[PDB]
Amino acid sequence: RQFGHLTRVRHVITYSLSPFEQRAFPHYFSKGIPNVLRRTRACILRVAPPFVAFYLVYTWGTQEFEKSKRKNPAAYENDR
Amino acid sequence: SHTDIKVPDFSDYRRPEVLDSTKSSKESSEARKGFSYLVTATTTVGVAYAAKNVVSQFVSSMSASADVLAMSK
Amino acid sequence: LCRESLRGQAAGLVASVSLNVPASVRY
Amino acid sequence: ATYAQALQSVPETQVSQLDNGLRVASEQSSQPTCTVGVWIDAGSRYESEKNNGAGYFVEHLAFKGTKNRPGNALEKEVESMGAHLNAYSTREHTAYYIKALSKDLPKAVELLADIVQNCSLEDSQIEKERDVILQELQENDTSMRDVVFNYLHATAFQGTPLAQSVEGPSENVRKLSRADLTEYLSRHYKAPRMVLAAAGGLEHRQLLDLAQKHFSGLSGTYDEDAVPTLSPCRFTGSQICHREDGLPLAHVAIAVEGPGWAHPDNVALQVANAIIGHYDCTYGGGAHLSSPLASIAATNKLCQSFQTFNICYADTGLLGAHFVCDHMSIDDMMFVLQGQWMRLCTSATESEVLRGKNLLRNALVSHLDGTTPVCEDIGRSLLTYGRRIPLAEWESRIAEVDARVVREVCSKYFYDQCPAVAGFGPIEQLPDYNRIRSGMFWLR
Amino acid sequence: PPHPQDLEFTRLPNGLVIASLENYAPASRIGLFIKAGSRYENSNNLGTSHLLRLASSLTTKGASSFKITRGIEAVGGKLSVTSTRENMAYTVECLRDDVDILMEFLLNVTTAPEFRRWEVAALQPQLRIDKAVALQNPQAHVIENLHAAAYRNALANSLYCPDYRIGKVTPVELHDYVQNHFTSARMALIGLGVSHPVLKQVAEQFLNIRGGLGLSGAKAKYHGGEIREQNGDSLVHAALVAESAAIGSAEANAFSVLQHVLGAGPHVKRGSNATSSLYQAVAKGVHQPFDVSAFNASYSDSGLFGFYTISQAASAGDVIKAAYNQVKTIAQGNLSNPDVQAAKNKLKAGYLMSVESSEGFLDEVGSQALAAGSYTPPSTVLQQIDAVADADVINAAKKFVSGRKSMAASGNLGHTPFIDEL
Amino acid sequence: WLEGIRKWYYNAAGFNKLGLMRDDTIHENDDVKEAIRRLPENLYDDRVFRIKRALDLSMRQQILPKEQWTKYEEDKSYLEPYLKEVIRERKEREEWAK
Amino acid sequence: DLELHPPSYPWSHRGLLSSLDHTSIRRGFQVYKQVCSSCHSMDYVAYRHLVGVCYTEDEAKALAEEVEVQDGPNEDGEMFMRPGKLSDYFPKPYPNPEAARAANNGALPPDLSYIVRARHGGEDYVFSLLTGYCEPPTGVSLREGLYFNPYFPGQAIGMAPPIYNEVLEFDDGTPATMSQVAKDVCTFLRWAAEPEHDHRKRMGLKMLLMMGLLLPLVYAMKRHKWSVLKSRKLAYRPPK
Amino acid sequence: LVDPLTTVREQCEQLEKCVKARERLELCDERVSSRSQTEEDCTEELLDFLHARDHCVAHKLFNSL
Amino acid sequence: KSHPLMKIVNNAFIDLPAPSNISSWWNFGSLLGICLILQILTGLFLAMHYTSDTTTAFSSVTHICRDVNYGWIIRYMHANGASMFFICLYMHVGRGLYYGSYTFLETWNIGVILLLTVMATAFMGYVLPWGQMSFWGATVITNLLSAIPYIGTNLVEWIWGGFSVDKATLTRFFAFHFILPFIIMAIAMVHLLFLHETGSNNPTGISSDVDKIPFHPYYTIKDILGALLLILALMLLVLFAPDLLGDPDNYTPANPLNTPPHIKPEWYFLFAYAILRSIPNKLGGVLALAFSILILALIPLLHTSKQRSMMFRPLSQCLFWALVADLLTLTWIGGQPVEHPYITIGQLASVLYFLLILVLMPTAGTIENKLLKW
Amino acid sequence: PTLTARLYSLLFRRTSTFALTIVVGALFFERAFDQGADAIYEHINEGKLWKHIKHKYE
Ligand code: HEM
Ligand code: HEM
Ligand SMILES: Cc1nc(CO)c(-c2ccc(Oc3cccc(OC(F)(F)F)c3)cc2)c(O)c1Cl
Repeated sequence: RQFGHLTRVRHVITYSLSPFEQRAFPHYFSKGIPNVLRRTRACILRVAPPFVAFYLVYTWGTQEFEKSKRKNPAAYENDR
Repeated sequence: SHTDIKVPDFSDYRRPEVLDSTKSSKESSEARKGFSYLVTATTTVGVAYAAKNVVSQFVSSMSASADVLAMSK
Repeated sequence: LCRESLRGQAAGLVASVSLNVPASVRY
Repeated sequence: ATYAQALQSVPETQVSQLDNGLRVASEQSSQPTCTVGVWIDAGSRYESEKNNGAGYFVEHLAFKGTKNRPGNALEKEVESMGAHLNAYSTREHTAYYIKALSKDLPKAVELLADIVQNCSLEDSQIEKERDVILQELQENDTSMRDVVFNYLHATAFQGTPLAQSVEGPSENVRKLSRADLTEYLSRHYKAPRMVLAAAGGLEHRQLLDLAQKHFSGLSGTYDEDAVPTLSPCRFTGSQICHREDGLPLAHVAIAVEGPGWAHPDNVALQVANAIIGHYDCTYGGGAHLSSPLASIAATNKLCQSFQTFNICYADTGLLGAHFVCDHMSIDDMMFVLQGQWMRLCTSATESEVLRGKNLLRNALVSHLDGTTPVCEDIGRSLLTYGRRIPLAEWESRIAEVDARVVREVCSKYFYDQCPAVAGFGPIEQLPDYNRIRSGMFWLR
Repeated sequence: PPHPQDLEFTRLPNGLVIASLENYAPASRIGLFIKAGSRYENSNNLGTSHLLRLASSLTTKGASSFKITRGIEAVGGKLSVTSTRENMAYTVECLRDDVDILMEFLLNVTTAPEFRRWEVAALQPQLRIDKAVALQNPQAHVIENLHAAAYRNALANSLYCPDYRIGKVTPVELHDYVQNHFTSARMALIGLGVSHPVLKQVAEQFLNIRGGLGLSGAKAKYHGGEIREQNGDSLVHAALVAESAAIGSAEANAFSVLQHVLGAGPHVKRGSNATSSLYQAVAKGVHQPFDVSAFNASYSDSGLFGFYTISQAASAGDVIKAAYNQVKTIAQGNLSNPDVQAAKNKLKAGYLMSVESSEGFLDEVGSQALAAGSYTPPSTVLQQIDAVADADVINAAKKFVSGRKSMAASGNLGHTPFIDEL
Repeated sequence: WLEGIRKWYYNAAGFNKLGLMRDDTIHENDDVKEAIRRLPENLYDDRVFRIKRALDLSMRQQILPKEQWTKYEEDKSYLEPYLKEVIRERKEREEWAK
Repeated sequence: DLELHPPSYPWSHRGLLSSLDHTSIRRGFQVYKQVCSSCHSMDYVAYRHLVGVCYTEDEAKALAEEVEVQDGPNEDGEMFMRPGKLSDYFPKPYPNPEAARAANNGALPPDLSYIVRARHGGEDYVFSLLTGYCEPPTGVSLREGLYFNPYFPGQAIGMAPPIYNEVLEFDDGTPATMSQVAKDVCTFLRWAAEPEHDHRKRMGLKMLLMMGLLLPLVYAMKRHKWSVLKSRKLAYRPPK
Repeated sequence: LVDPLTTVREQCEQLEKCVKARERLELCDERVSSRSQTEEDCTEELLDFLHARDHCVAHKLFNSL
Repeated sequence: KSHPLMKIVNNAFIDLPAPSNISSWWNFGSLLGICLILQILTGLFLAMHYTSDTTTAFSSVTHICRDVNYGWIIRYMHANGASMFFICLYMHVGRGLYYGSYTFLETWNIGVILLLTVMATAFMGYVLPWGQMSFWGATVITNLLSAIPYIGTNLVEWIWGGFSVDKATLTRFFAFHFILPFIIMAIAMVHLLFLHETGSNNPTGISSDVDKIPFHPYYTIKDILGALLLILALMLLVLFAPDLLGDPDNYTPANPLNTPPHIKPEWYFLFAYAILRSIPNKLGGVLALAFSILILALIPLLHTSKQRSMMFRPLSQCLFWALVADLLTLTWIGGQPVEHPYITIGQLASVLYFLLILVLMPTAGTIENKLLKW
Repeated sequence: PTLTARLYSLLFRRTSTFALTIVVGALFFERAFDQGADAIYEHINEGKLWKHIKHKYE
């Protein structure tokens, strides 16, 4: 399957411009950073919870592993 | 009609030097091309340096080690 | 092919094939 | 009696001028019939966004009777005297011409003056031609060559006047009122910006006195800052791809920035264009054809037709080629074509240049056969070159063009240049612009 | 201006005409006109002309198919083949310094074609192309039909090969056709921008092929009748004619004037054909886009005259009748002297113009050199146009309205009349 | 109510931001391919362009202005009536071969 | 089953571009040769390896000829001792793990070639062990031959505290303190474990500057190419 | 001759957490050392100290060298 | 003549119609390649100096690092390259799972295969230097087969070629480790062959035949840039943090008499080690560890959403990242000793893993359709 | 013309010259970069290297 045999497309016009006739990095930060921030905005509620969740359980489980390796309770305990 | 079809405005993305729709492009093209072909040329120089360096290393891998040379004396 | 401009329009037939000039149905 | 000498016996076209500006131009032969017309620097490059499609509208109305001959008198008077009357508009030029019998010359010259000067522009007629042109634009819409060419103009000259079609946006045609047309006419049909050309059986000075008779009465000078100036039009490397699969064949036009009516290269460029040539499926040549592209195209059926072109304008042009082909041959046609451009650029063989030279030599001479040709030459020659040019001069210019020159000249305009590409139809195969652009330099 | 030259003339021992205008152009145009059109195709070797037309530049005796194609293009010449229903016209172009090579190449193609089976067989499917390329014009069909409806034997033949014959044409049939029809008694050599001596010298030496007509044409037995191809185009094309008079008779002239009285064609661009009688008579009662004009065919053997209608879907019935009534009321004699005197001007100019450019001129010189014996300078023809009385016109119109009828129609023919409904 | 949740989720899926209708995103499969073939010139050629523009958007990583977004209320189910048939025919064709 | 992790002592070679201190390597070597060459093998180092790091060829060879190494077999098929040469790998303290154990309290002193990389924390560890020796706190007694070091895992090391103040004296005559020794022998052991350290980090920088140069250049070409696509406009034009 | 370390240690085990840990080294020390047959040790608290100390120690010991 | 005809086999490299909108997540296959070729090239140059004999196996590696000209670079580039490959692999698999690409069943399954082979190779590769972790890694890992009933116990000894992981093993492990990369490279071509039957998926999950662009020059330059970054990423590790992803125990020569304190396989395996350690039963652990990788084969049968890609699938979208986070969790848990609370978090993570893929994610997809009136 | 424009028509126009340029430029580059970054490293690590403490033992 290649150009000519892909599919049937009707009544569409594509305008484009030579790479030498146009700017390589148009409105880079101008239009970029906002689009980036909207993009981050969009997905973050879907992405982050699982990882925050990991962050809680990690540190919890580690500090917790550290408690259990420390000394037991000490007001006269190995005797009395 | 097919003549209602007017090309959209690319002055948003254009290169400064070709913004004036009453000024001939033929000047700037000289610089415009050169500029972009430069990026390529440099990239190629850096790449060449890079390659040169890891090739010869991998090659040197195969000449006698300081181990073999120790006895060479 | 498009249609409209017909005002005493059809030619009055000569067939003409050639080497160079594209084949013409004069008249 | 050689071809070298044959150029000598050519009547040197005679050219006079009026105090009111109008240039008078004529070529005399013993021809019993003759052609005489008015040529004018007006059209869709001089037009602007709001008034686009008016030159066309005027060209339409011009033959629907004048003030001195109302209704269809202007028509009848020319119809009944045997002679023929025609006109055309382009992006840079406007022409109104009459083929007549020699004896009719004085009667002819008069009518033209009437058509140009005392045009009616009937308010009921405008609404009649409006309906015409609106349907005239539907015709073009199914004439793929025209569509692809207009596209090529659009995307090659995008954002300028040249990008404008001669027919104009269907909107304008339906909203142009007399006011616009009359203003256009009065502002553009100026006597210094016009030429009266004639060729055949007539003696120069006969025309001149008729121009003094009927054209002295035309607007003979101009006001200060109203008769406008022409802005150079920026050529933009770009692509316009009307993908319509329902259409049987793909049309594609590709071109780099030409030099303009001005430039001396336009000889070597024509000689070059002649080397790559032109072809369509009814040619007898087939495989044995001299143009590698033609012979390849023919043997392999790459296309059903292709032609190279050098469209010329004031300070710019379109230099390239057009082909019509099957929805699976586009890439190949393109590749062979660009291949030829590059091969020319880098290594044009000596004899194959001499082949072009002669082809062009033939082209111009067998082009200037009749009166209708020569009058049209003389009419435009003055509007562009500022003079008419001798075939013996064109010959000198051609005889200097050799391999080195062809190479330098093609390499000048092709080698590593961003081209303008218009594609209409089942063009899914038409190469990507990044790729096509790579077809303009060294080799893969 | 330069000083006009005598169009020279010779008629060699074996009836072969030679003509030459030495007009000192840089351009040299040489034609060899041969009586080998469709009319000389028999009921069997149909299409052989049409193929023979495409067949120029196939390997000849002295020059290979390559040599021919590359050789001409090496100097930028041109080899054209121009077929009438009656006359084939092998016409070459080039710069006046290459004349002998274009001459040479021409004589090989005409006198020494080999027609090799493998070339001839590989050219065949061109017929398919060149045909369908020409049958783009809905006219071609109507006109091809018209002749086959009108005549029977000779001129009934189509200029393009019939379908069933495409591929079936044998290399022997070309040998035969050429040998039989490319003969001294059927050939005229016309030269423009070349001196007479060399055109003689060449024709004496290299064209002197056995000059006895190998076949002769028929006498075009006129039949008359109608062919109707229902094919559902947006428009309807329909031509209606009758038995006219042959070329060379002052009675042809009458039809030539009668034509320009009824309809010539566009004279003024975008015009409403104000002076055109037919167009104006059908520019009434029918509120439509439509077209009509006067068709006038004239051969040495016979001739056709009538009108061609490009009407609407349902307007056909109206246009073809209304155009007819208009001719009828000319046969009845409603024709003022101004109408004859305009038409005489249209024809008088129209003629002079058609020989303006070297391309037509040569075709007319050849045309006369074959159809008649000699060249007849414009003045005599212009005079003959004036010699035509106002009687002969109305008598031609009478000969039409009375004469036997031929009709050829294609399009959607639901509202199109037949000869008996007319 | 459910019709609130559906309305939320429609906007959450957010193909609308790309000017797509639901039946534009349907997983290509024999039934779907068939349905699509059955579509009329317009309904097809539209789908063509909606997807063609949506992909281009996705390539630039941008979306449409809030105004041109596909609206829940106005979201045509253009491919549904065709497909249901294609299915039912196949179910019938199985039922028969049973 | 409780463990004390080492602190982050800041070494002259700590940072990403920071190289080893060859002086401190030079000193550190002497610390090995004097203090530990008698229990700790460093099987993967040879005198030549020192040449151009912290010693000259002559110094190194002189450091070789100082020691008797075995060779043979000779004509009579008998092994015989000879002075060391550049190509000799550092002399071993024992013939085998068993002799090593039996000559200590059943504890085998591990090979020091890769010790810095063989232990978590590295020099920061080794330093902390070497210097961190202290007293067993109320509750902890030990076996004889076991010493208490809080940094060792299990806190019972078999190693006799190996450095104290002025355990040797340095060629350059630097203050032969304890902590000044540990530092130097660690800076040496680091080199021993990773002779490439200096060069590696030099390459690192070149790679950094290079990626720094290229990675924009290329991205730029990518965008130069993709421009044609990123800029484009589509137009739906169906008729009726 | 005296060791840069053996100073910076004294100087370090001044800081509040060092004395605070060392304190509970004795506080846990009573716990263990006062009772009869118990099997506890103050290792943990010794290390608690030593860490807090050596963090400091390391922060500056190396300036002497 | 020219060798002209099968260069026109690069219709599936040059004029290959690619989707216009594939994000950087499609950049990964290229990189997996780069990893395979890099690995092979370096590996060859290591095999130039390495020796598979227990007595010299350690000693060789060291000679490579210390005395072989630039050996260390090659050795580390190989060792971190190994990791890069695995990152690239997990990214690459993730991609498929998120964009539904697993509908390309063959390509997908061939992938599932590839993964297992690479795992297999990389496992053997790690034994070759004959360090503490190299040995005990093999002893611990291999031994698991002797959980398979009846035959496993023999099977293991047939693998080992003896009664313990020994010189007998180490030599064959090198032989296989040398060969497998190639089998992987062959499989790779099949993997590709089956993909370009269909061409690539795209983020939207909507057939891109309406809008294709030639792989060159667009996706070439993209992939060069993509490679450049993997190169940076590798070279950072190699030149700054050469031991970052490495275990120190393996810098002490193997000793069958003394087991290291905290035996763990190298990082990219950890998540499955955790899942194995979740289950109390020997065989249960083994089969769980199997399913843990083999379920990739089940994935395509578990798709239920009428939309192909998760792009327009909110619920799924979360559950996925939940899966990633759970894999991260299990990866951390697998690194820790089996003590509280790690064993419980291990449990819950392990059960969560299979609950997500088998129960939840398919339901999410169903509900998602209910919500879109499907 | 500007530096880009002249650079184009002088060095980047003919693919022969373009490559030669890359060659020459790579040759000149390499030494410059090597020598530079080397000196930068050698400064960054001043006094610590055998080349800095060499002179002392000869
Ligand atoms: C297929 C992808 C490859 C992977 C994932 C891989 C993985 C590994 C790993 C993890 C190691 C241990 C590295 C270390 O800790 O030092 C290793 C070592 C080795 N590999 Fe590979 N390898 C691959 C390909 C190859 C190939 C093709 C060869 C030979 C042609 C090869 C030969 C070796 C050798 C000789 C060693 C031992 C040297 C050493 O200890 O570093 N490898 N491999
Ligand atoms: C040797 C390891 C691998 C190599 C070299 C490899 C190579 C490739 C390449 C080059 C592509 C095309 C580029 C791309 O779309 O990313 C691809 C696509 C794909 N691979 Fe892999 N692959 C590997 C492992 C895997 C694995 C483990 C899986 C799944 C288990 C897999 C499943 C896929 C799928 C589904 C696609 C197509 C998806 C799409 O086009 O978006 N591959 N592979
Ligand atoms: C969609 C898509 N498709 C393909 C191939 O169909 C590729 C792609 C591009 C280039 C490729 O070139 C290579 C280079 C080395 C090894 C390789 O593999 C292997 F191992 F040889 F099979 C492929 C291989 C695959 C790609 O990068 C993308 Cl983004």
